[PDB]
Amino acid sequence: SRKTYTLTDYLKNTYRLKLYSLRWISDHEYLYKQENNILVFNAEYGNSSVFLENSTFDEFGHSINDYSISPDGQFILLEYNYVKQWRHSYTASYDIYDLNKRQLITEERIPNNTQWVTWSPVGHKLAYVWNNDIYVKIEPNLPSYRITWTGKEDIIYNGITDWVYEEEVFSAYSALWWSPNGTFLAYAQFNDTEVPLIEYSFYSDESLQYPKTVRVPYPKAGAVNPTVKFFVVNTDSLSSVTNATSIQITAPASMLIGDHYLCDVTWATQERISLQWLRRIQNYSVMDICDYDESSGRWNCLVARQHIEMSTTGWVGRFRPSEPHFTLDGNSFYKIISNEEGYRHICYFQIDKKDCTFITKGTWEVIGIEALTSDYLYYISNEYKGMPGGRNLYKIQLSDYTKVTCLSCELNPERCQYYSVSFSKEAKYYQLRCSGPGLPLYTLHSSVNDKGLRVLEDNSALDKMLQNVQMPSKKLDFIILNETKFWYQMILPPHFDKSKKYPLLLDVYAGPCSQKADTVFRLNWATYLASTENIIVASFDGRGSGYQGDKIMHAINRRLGTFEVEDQIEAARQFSKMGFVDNKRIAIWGWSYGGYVTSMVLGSGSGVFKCGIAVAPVSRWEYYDSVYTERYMGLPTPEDNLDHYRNSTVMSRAENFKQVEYLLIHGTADDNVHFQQSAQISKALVDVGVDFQAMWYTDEDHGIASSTAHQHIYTHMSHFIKQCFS
Amino acid sequence: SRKTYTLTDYLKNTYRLKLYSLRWISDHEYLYKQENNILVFNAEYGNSSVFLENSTFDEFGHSINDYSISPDGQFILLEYNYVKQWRHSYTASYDIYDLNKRQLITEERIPNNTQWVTWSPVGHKLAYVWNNDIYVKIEPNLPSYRITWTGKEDIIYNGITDWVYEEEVFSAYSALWWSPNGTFLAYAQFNDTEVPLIEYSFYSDESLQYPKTVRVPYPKAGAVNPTVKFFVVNTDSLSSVTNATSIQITAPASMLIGDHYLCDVTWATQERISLQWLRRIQNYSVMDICDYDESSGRWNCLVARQHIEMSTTGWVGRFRPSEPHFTLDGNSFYKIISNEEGYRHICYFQIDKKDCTFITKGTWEVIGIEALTSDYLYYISNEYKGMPGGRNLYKIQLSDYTKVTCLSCELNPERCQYYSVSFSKEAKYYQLRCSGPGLPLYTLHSSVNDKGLRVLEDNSALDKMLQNVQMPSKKLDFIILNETKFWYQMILPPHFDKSKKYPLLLDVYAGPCSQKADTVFRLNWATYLASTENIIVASFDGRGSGYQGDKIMHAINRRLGTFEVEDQIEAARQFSKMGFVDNKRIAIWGWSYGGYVTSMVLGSGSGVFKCGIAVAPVSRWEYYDSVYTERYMGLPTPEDNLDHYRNSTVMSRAENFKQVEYLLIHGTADDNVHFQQSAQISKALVDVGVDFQAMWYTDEDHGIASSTAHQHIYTHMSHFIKQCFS
Ligand SMILES: CS(=O)(=O)c1cccc(-c2cc(N3CC[C@H](c4cc(F)c(F)cc4F)[C@@H](N)C3)ncn2)c1
Repeated sequence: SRKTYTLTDYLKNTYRLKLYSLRWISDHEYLYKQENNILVFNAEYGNSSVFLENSTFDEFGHSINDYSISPDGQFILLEYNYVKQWRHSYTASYDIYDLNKRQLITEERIPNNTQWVTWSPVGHKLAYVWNNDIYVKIEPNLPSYRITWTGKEDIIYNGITDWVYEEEVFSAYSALWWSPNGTFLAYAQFNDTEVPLIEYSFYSDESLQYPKTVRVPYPKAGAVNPTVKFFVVNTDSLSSVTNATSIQITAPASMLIGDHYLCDVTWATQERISLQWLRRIQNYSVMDICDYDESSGRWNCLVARQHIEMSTTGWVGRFRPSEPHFTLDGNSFYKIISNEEGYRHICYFQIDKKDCTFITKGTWEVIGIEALTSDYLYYISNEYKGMPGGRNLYKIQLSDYTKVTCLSCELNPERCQYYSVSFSKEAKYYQLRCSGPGLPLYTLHSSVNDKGLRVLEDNSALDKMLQNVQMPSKKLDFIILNETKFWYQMILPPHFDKSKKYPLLLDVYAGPCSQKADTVFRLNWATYLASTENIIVASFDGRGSGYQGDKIMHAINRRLGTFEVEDQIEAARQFSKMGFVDNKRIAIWGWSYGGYVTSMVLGSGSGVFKCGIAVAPVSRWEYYDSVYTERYMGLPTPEDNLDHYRNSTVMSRAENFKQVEYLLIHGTADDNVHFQQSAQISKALVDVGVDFQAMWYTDEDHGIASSTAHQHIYTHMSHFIKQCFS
Repeated sequence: SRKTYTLTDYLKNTYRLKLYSLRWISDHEYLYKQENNILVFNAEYGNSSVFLENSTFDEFGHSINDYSISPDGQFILLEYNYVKQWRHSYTASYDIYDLNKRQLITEERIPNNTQWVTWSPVGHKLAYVWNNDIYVKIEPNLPSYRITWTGKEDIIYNGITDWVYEEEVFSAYSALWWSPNGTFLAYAQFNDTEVPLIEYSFYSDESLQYPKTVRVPYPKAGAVNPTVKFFVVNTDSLSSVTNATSIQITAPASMLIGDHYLCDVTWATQERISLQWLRRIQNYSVMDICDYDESSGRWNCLVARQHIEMSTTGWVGRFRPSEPHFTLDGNSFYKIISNEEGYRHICYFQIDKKDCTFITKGTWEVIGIEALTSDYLYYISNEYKGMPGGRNLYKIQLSDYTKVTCLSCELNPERCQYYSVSFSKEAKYYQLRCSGPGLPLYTLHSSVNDKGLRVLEDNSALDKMLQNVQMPSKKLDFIILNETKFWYQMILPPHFDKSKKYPLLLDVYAGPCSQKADTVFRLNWATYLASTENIIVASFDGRGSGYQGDKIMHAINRRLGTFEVEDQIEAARQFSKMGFVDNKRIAIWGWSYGGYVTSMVLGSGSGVFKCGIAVAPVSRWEYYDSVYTERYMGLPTPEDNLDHYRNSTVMSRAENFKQVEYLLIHGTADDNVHFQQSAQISKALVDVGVDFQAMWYTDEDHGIASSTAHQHIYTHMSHFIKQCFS
């Protein structure tokens, strides 16, 4: 009949998904963006006077990438000149516009090439980082006070993360934290002095005669890590003549004995800062809780307020130890930690009592703690219907742990089983974001007794477009192995017919704590392959997968490249038994870690897979970075785990690629998984006389995300699959 | 019927071509190597007592890759620890073995990592370069005297060439020249101080954690060139206490006005050194003739001894100004230079008279002056049968220029049309090397009256094997354009049938002064394509091609990427009208410059070519080196030829690759045509949404010549072609 979801569609983005990106500026109001004008909305009723006219900056003289209003309500920060660096890092330019006097602030402006700017959480105080140094701006139109003086490009970082900390521990460039009322500014300092550099060519525009060598501090597994220091400064007692004292918090002694990280910093009260440290062996983590000493002017990290979080069967936390949530007085906190049963749940801690009390339990896990009031703790979890791929909002009554309510489960069960939530400032209102299996739906609620105020975005437009196009359907379900359920999804072509045999693509990640089998509604390349090309795209969450407890997640501890790949092969066989699957036509592909799994599967000699694609794969663990690799693999030394580092490379599997058709893709400017890794793969396959397909993407990093390269690659991959399959 | 010439054959070298590599040690004798033992032969009769036993060095303790006997006859130099650098450069270790006391000399030995070693042309004196400095060894058993003290790695070169001089001017690492009796050692010094570096990753064995950045001094078109100086030292008057005086020859004044090169040095007598220099605009070259002054102890380059060689229609000489050949007394010389008519012929010059006299003329060219006696000058030319693809040996009578004899033309016309020659020390005997169209044939002759002494290698073994296998035949011929003939060859399948339509591959180089249409017998990848796969591989020499005069060769002066690609397009079209050519199946491929012409041709939107392959192409001229690019293109400046530099890139033709199937291959460690060039091509084709195949070869340079990579690339290319063709 009518038209399908085509490749063009995915690349040219013809079927747009609507969102409702709001930002709460108080407990009663938010701003909704546009392409035109920031408007302000009243949560109770829905009325909305325009916040600031779209005309304000047509004759500003620059494209303005981003906006950011001070909490005072008195100023807008204006981001422009944005120059992307890593995943989160970038530089930019900045002007401050005073809402009151409808007037740009021109003197003492924030310098260009600024790495990071942040308001204080109450007033209009500014902290910005520039050339690796921290600067504070008490009033927007007044001068800046320098705070640190040791900023050195590529060497000493003040208030910002180095490459590895950005990627692997904080997930952010920022490494400064204001105190709740803005007296204190706490910051981290990282030292890359002795860290080796990864170096690679960047070619740029045709006009550049000589390729430039980019070089970045980057610790590969086992190499010299960056050192970290931590400080706090009073932003009220700085003068402009005395340079300014930063107070160092040190230790703790359980970390100073050897290599360590700082992995969490969370303010508690005006004068309590909580810090989490984690040993290089990411087995053992400590929480410190330090009060300010009015008297001495230094910070007391009182012994006996410290909290050990360890693991006997793996690493601490999902990717890092969880974040604590402090009650208003700051004398107790909730954080997610692993059960005695293996499951991640909420513990109630009293700041000077080591024995925490679990407030939630069960064979399911808590994803994140969303909000804390005086009577209710708010959280996302996968409890509903026993589906680890579902997400819902719950509240637990702080005075009776038996009384927990689902706030999202029932609003629309057929449409909505994957939720996320955004709360107003004292949590009197919340936006719920449903994201599947039906169309994304955005709605507004008031907390007083969880009354549904109104629908913010229903995507009815998209719904109207998508009824004249033959969409694929999705199936979530589980298969059993060794008395355990393992979840898996399948994207099914339209008019699916279980009496016909279909080609199957296995879409894999399989990295530690991953989940490819869930309820989110996704409009992507798989949608095209199923709808236009009649392929079954399938993903499977085997051992090492997350959100189902530690017996699963920790099965691959110290053993990457074993069960997770044994399980993906396992999945394939199982689907090929299902009757609707032509086993002469199973393929497999993955990006990143998924590339690694794919490669490792193709090299296994399973005989299951006719062909496969690996995009920007890891090829041996020693090439990837310290913080990530070590988390799961330990150190690549004889005394520790060198042996399995060695025994788990793609290269050693070279000879078995004779049995398969392989496509190896990689961007030359990958700062994350260096091209080196695909370079060693090809060298291996050349060395043992195996033919394969390749494609470098010049100057593209780990996302190969540019407009045209994104289109080129997907076009290229479609061609390879279609040929493997027709 | 029987077996064909298979791919495995070409790659595993199953049909071995026998050579006869001899080295003349005198006028009466030569050494023929083996895998066994160096024997000595007498040219007159052919008897041969073993020179030095094979067993002398089995218990040596190192693999011995090369040998070199002092002229004295008293020593052998033994090369080992060979470590390849660029095309000609390499390091090595060396031991000197005294023939007479049957004993290796072990004190004062030549240091390892030696960059170059050379005998004196008479005694047993040694000159060697180590750590960019020159050392002389009067006796092998005695200490070395240092000559230069300014050797700095990649900065100051003494007695050796930097990257660009090695590749583009000298075609050698060597930059010293002994005087004919060995009193004087002349040397060049190059200075790379302010030369930009090309930088790239080399990955090495899998064990290496971080990729190393190789970085080489490399002038791209328009960049800062290396400066050169010239010196001469007397090796009889060095003491061991006074450090040793090198006398510098400078100028000429017509060169010092700007950038220049040194491009030839040839000794004339014991006390005359001839030098050729060439302006950076390679339009205008000067020869200096400098005599040693007994009195002052310096060198007079007396003007009115200098000889200008220029070009009004292009560049000086083929790739460089030709080498002069001095008569015994040193008061006259012969060199090849371009006609009034445009053609390359021999001029007789009297060292202090400007007006040289042509001793040969005609619509053919002289290739190289082979030898000069008192009554005879010997040379190779393509005069026989008007065939620019033929080579033959001629002698011209010095006393009557009308009397010139062909010595090679007639020995076997059917089999032999491509000759080269090696002469004994006073030219009393010559070995002729016939190399096609029949099988390579090696014979010995005596000069006295050019009598054929005997056949040294007929390759009858190879002939016997090759009569069991369906080989392809080859056709040489010409087409006419613009009232000019232009030669072309075709490798034709066995059992060729003009009533059948075959797929055609066009094998292209087409670079300045190239010749792909010739008489040489080649056993390579085209042989397989024609034999096994029934493909016509054809090559064509259009404009810009050499050995046919300057009308042709200089047609692409200041205009690379024009006529040479228009002419390959033109040959294809003409071939496709020939009747036996399926024009739904014409392909094209090239390496280096040929990769560039290939890409340029595919981008042209000709509509002739279904598909193509480019190996390691140039992509825009500003990316390739100064000496070569500028020779043909001038300087990439607004005042000069920037406009056509820009107007002639592959990238700008990106859009047109939508119409073809493209395969782009490049080695990541190409020091010659930097990867950068293919990286910019792929970027352009991604930018405009054009699909193509690629393959990088990690750590392979311009030859992609290592055993495994060679095999992999040709296999990969046969797959692409087979597919484009069935
Ligand atoms: C006759 S001589 O005195 O020994 C003698 C003296 C000087 C030079 C040369 C000579 C050089 C070359 N080349 C071959 C073409 C090479 C080339 C061209 C190109 F377009 C590329 F992209 C890459 C590449 F390697 C060129 N770099 C050297 N060929 C022949 N002769 C020879």
